[PDB]
Amino acid sequence: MYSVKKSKSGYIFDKPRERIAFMFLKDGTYFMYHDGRILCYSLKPVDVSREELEEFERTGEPPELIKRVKAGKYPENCVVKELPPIDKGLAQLNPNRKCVIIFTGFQDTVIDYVECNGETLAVARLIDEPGKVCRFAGKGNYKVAAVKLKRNEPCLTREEFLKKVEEC
Repeated sequence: MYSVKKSKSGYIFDKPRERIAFMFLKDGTYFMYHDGRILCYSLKPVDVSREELEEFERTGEPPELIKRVKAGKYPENCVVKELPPIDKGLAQLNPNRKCVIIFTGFQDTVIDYVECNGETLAVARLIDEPGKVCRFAGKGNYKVAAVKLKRNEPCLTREEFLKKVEEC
């Protein structure tokens, strides 16, 4: 089943490598969807009602708009972006994957992440320019790698990250 977070900010429905979010932002409700391979989100607000979001919360069935997006039937005014492969250095650990986008202050970013030894190991990449990468290991949330990427803060080298991966 999806986990559900409901707040004044919106509704977020999560699985290890999938997220459906409906965010209450300037002038209405915006949606974002991603799985392991595709990200889709709206450039204009969409009409998805609180009742449909509550029915998703209760039944676990996504709203019809999301089922159409999953089937490749995209609404007007949306962006569709292909995601980079799962980070090869983490692939053996079955990592989680989330995307963060402009709705929450990020240039569109994909993060692969695991918990190991009481620490988060995460690799964040810009979706449009996947060579821009931040490798992170620390006590914070997976979003830390995306923040360091946003702020041009130095991250771990390939070699240091792989050594941290070796210990689990």
